Amino acid sequence: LLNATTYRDLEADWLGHVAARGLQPQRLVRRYRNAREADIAGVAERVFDTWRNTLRTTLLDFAHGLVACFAPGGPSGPSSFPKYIDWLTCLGLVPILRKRQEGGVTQGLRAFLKQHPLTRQLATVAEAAERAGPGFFELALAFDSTRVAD
Amino acid sequence: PYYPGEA
Amino acid sequence: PYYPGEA
Repeated sequence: LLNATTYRDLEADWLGHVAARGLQPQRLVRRYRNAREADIAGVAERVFDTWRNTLRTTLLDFAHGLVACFAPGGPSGPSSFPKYIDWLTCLGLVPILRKRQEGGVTQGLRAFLKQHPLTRQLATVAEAAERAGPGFFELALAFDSTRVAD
Repeated sequence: PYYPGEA
Repeated sequence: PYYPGEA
């Protein structure tokens, strides 16, 4: 998810935030009208810190939203991991069975992504999700297709 | 104004 | 601009 992002959209979003506040450098310096550069620099730094923290928490929330779809498939259902480990511990073999089809994980991914609002809210997240989506769908198909025999 | 994670 | 790892 993080790797998908790009600089231009992030800069555009930061500029949009500044414009929405109306707190542009020229207006702020014209407002204060003093040469105490350290104070204005600290004010700007704290503004950017607020924006950065909000972005961090937003992205964390979305990322946790994505992870929940895959996690339940690992421990149980097709491709269960403890079954693999006990297969290894008993014989060293691991019989597998395969069919290509779309199942629960792909449906969950499809439902989650098309509804989520952060895609509309942030262009950066929109592009990142659009780029990362296909890989998520391939990985979900990988989860759903394979089964470890009983 | 606007913020990146608000409704 | 441009960057090494961007698509």
